[PDB]
Amino acid sequence: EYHSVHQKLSADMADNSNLIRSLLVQAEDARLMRDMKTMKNRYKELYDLNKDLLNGYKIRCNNHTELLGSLKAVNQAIQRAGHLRVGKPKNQVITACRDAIRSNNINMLFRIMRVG
Amino acid sequence: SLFKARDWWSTVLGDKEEFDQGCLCLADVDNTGNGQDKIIVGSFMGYLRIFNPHPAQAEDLLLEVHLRDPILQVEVGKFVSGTEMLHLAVLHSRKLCVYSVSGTLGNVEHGNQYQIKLMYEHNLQRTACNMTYGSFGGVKGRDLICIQSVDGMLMVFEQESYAFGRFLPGSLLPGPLAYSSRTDSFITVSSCHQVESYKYQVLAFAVVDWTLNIGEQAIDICIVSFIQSASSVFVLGERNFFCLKDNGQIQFMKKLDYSPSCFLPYCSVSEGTINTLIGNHNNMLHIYQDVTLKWATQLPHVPVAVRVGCLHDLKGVIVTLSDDGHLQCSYLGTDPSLFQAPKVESRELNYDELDMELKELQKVIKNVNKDLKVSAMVSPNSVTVKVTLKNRVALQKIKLSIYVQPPLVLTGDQFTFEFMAPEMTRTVGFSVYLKGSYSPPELEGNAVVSYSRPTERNPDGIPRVSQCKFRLPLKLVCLPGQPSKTASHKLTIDTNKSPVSLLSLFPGFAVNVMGFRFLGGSQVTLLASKTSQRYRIQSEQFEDLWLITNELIIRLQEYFEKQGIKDFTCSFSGSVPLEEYFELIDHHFELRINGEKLEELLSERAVQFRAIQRRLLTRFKDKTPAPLQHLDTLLDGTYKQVIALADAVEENQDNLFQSFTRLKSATHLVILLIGLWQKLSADQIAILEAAFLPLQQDTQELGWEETVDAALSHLLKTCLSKSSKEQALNLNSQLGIPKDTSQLKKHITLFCDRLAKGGRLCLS
Amino acid sequence: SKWLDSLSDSMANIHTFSACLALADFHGDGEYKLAMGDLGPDGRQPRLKVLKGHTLVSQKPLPDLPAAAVTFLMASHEPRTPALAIASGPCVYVYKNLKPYFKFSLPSLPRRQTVITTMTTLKKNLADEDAVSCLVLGTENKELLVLDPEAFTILAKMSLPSVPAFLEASGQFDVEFRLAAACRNGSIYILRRDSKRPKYCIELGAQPVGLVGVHKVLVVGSNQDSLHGFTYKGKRLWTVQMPAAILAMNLLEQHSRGLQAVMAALANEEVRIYHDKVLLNVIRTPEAVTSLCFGRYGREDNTLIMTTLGGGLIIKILKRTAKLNVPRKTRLYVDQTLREREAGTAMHRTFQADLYLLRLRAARAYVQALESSLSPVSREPLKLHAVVQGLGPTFKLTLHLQNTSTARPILGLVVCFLYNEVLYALPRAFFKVPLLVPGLNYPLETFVKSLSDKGISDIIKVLVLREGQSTPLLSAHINMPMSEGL
Repeated sequence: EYHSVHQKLSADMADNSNLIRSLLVQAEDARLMRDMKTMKNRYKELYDLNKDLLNGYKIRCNNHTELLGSLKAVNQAIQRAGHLRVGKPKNQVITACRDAIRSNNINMLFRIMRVG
Repeated sequence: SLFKARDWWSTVLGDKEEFDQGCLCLADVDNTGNGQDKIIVGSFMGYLRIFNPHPAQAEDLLLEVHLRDPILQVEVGKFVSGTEMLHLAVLHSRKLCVYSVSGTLGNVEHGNQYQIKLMYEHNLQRTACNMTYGSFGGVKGRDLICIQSVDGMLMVFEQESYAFGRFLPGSLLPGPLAYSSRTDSFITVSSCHQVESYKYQVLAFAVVDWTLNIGEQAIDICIVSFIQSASSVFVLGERNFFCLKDNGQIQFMKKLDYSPSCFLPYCSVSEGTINTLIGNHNNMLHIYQDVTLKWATQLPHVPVAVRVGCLHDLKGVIVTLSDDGHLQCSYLGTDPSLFQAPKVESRELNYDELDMELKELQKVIKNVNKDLKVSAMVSPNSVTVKVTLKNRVALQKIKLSIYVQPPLVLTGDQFTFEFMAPEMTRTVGFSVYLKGSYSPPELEGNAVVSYSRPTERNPDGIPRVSQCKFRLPLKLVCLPGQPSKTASHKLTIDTNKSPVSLLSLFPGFAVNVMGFRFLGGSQVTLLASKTSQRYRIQSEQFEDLWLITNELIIRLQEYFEKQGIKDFTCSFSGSVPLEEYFELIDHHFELRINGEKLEELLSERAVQFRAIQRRLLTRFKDKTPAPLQHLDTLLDGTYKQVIALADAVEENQDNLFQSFTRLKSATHLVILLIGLWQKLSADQIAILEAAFLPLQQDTQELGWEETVDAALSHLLKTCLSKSSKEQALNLNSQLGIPKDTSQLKKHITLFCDRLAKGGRLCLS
Repeated sequence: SKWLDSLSDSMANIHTFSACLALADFHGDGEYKLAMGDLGPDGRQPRLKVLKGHTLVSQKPLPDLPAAAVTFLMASHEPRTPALAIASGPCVYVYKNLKPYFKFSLPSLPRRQTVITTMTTLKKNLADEDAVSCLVLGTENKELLVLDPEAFTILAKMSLPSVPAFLEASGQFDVEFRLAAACRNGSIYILRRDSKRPKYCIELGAQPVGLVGVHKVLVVGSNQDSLHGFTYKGKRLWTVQMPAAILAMNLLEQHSRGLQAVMAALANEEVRIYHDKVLLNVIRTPEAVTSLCFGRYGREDNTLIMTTLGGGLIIKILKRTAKLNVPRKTRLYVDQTLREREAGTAMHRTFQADLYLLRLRAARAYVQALESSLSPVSREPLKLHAVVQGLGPTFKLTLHLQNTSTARPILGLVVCFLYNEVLYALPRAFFKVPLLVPGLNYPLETFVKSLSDKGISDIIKVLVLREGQSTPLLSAHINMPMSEGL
């Protein structure tokens, strides 16, 4: 779910960034013909979009740091499982857990961390 | 003839008919055993037509039976238990019917008859969409058929006996169905772009043998088995062409850049390859060995089914059938006809008619080198004006529009008359009133109409434009007030008559020493001189003198013509001001320079805002967190500065416009005084009014000083000056914003003094 | 590759010229330092910078901008530590030990403020480095001053026909001295002994960017990007062109080789010249070099210091180991010239017929355009085109209108706009046109505004016509672009 939320937020922020670049061009145009009502309206819309995008940045970075915490938890758990066994079983358990997580076979992951 | 489908026996096949794929079939349905082919065509009406072309004629149509219900599919194969003779199977929505086209001869070629005898029929408890046939399993001498219902169900009939029916798994729309014998498998292209192959025994026992996610859905699918060296399943997608192996993966694929309609892999010529034939919705056939285009030829119609058969002692004839009814046999045209204009002798140039017309047009050419009345009436009373416009022909696309002045405002501005029939009258009515504080430069008003005259060359008519002028009453933007005594600015107009009573000229302004206050606050004083013949006008602002001075002069002329006197002048001895005038020019130019400075400041602020915004954008694109509050608190400051500068530029634009409107009145009065001071004719006054009163407002590329200075330089250069060093050094015409008003003022003073020295104005 | 880059600095500010860039051991103990009297970025902060090795150590502030900074000798018997003579206005500053030591001023002869613009030294008796060297100077007031090698007595005043720009000197004081003064008036003057008038002028054709004195011949770099080798007599010997603008030059030297060529700085980031026989002085650089000084820096005898355009500093050590394309005609050409050789008459007749028809149709369309006044170029000499600028619901429609005639203005003109009053909102459709001065382009702006809530474009016609008449003098059409608004 962290993955999905980050994907949706990045999509929305790409949309708003494209909007902002369009508004920058439009404001430069309105300013080149000294049309100040429309220029000021573009600048207002840019201000509002920047506020919304900053809120989106805050929430995206928060979820992203949580995602990093989760990834480190997973990797450190695989390492804690491997570190419990000495010798050739270590990398065996490590690669087994990596393959059991790349296939999202969580039950097999815990099976190989328990006895395997 | 190169790259065209050269025609053979061809015919249109009905009266607004409807055909699809599976309608056109081509085999030996008559069981003649010879080897020729007979064109079979079902319809979506019922017209089962069988032809044997003999190149149209009337012996071709073997029969044209009409069954009640539409004919979805037509096929030819061993559809009967005992005999090994080809029969004709016809599939309607809820019926399967296997006939037997038996032809018995007559003593004469047009006496032989053909009958289709119903050999059996199966009722369908579901609505079919298409079907296929083959040797289901490995049974020999049989062609048992599988019919696909439109709701995804394969009902398999072994001939004369409904065998079974299996629901295809996961299908919403029906797709193209084919049968492979090298693998004994049905092959479909389901709605989720999945080419799926099922094994026949798994279906009979009921799952999916294999699947392949092609990127689209398929129109047709042809498992071609003329070659046994290597079976291959061809697929015509709605955008791509595929040939797939028997295990499931893509043997090869081509990305058509057109919309295909039908395809047919006929026999191959090389070793391993397979020639194939695909028809566009651009009505063109493509011959492709593997994926290489070996030929391409223009069909007459967009084919709905193509076949290639041997018809009347000719192998490989292409037989196309559309959904309109165009059925056509054809071959490929291989004649690269020469590209040469035809050498006709009958067809010659009718030089006499053409030359009369050419002399007419050349006459108009050599001649080019060598009807609506508009009248405006102002009521004597926000005064209401009425414009009456009349024609003498049937004018069209008429538009009337009124332009008064910046301060003055109209309640209605545009009137559109789409068509007015000849010698007719239209009448519009609007009302004009002052809105603002300063007084307008002139109380004139203009009504311009634009129409189109319908002519013989152009039925939309030449565009033409005509205009009329009206003069608003002084009592719109003025009222009587207390006459001051000593004002700052003054000018005295002397006349050669008796000093007239002020209560006569201005009767709604009552007093032989009058005072005027304008809507906005300006105040002017008019003194009739009692010992001299002159009058004096005064006010603290040099601009406000113009409206009253104009009205004094105009109403003096009108009064002395109403009385009957003719001799009358307004000499204005003295000196043209040229010093309270230059102050308004300097004020205007200062406002212009302020505006340019503010525009540069705003340019810089906008560039900075753009840079910071792009930094923030790049920050937003990065996935990792990063502190940026410094950046957005720089953006907020830059944006508030941008808003400040925008409001300042608006303020300067309005101030500059007011300064321009006051300068217009100033220059009006100055031209009036120069015309009274040197006895200028009407044309010499119009030249001044064109040089000194150029445009309506200042724009960011053209302004007042540049234009008036260019015009004055040209007039001084080609009318007054004689020396050439001066004509080239001082008197220079350029159209960019100046650096200071020094040259404009030098030229205005020089213009005044050289008018005083006898010089007169011309044009060339 | 023939140079060892010791230091190529990119972002230190050093703005000096090869005249105010001198190298010596102004302190003693046989180790050479580099003095550079520079003005800084611009004429604000002139500060004598001393460089020792790789990094700056001291910048002495100066009162005004140093026109030069020359190092000479001041002790023929047992030479001491030589001092540096810098110039600033009427002041010459002698710096012993690179410390402010002495100041001399020009004799004020009718305050009237004089300036020194170039300095150069000349030997006394033996033409070696162990002997003393007499000074030479040039002033903005048209004088050239040859002074005692220690600058305490005026020894030779000389008059110059023009203000000098560069100086050079050869020979011995008593025997004969040759003073080549390259002036700003586009010439040089060789002043010799006992000249009441310099008596020797040489033309080049422009102002020289520098000069270099080889043993016998003299070199001058022209502002027109060339090098010209003259002789002291007054006869041009040879000329050569440079692929870029000459920024500055100096006198390269290498006594272990005998090669004495010119270091010409170019604007293409290069030093380049063709000597008599060998191809030397070929060196590239990141940024254009503006001042050069080849000398013994630190301890090595073949250092080359350079100061580039945008500040910076470059140090290069010199190693002691110093047919026509006539096209091809295929078979199509021969087949078609064959079909023309056989059947040329049919082609000729059909082309003449088609050309008659073409003249007819062109006259037809031209008469129609005259009829409807659709031409934007057609007495009454005028021209009009229109431009639309902007992508939003508001466009700046600027009409470029020009009177194209020898000399006559066009007084009575007006411009009308024919547009769709539903899609477009023009504030001023009808407006008058100023007095069109012949030969000038008048841009007349208007603001169109797309009123269509969807994207709907339409044409806009512009009629230029006299006030009195009613037939458009000319017309222009503008396909208004899509709105792209809201």
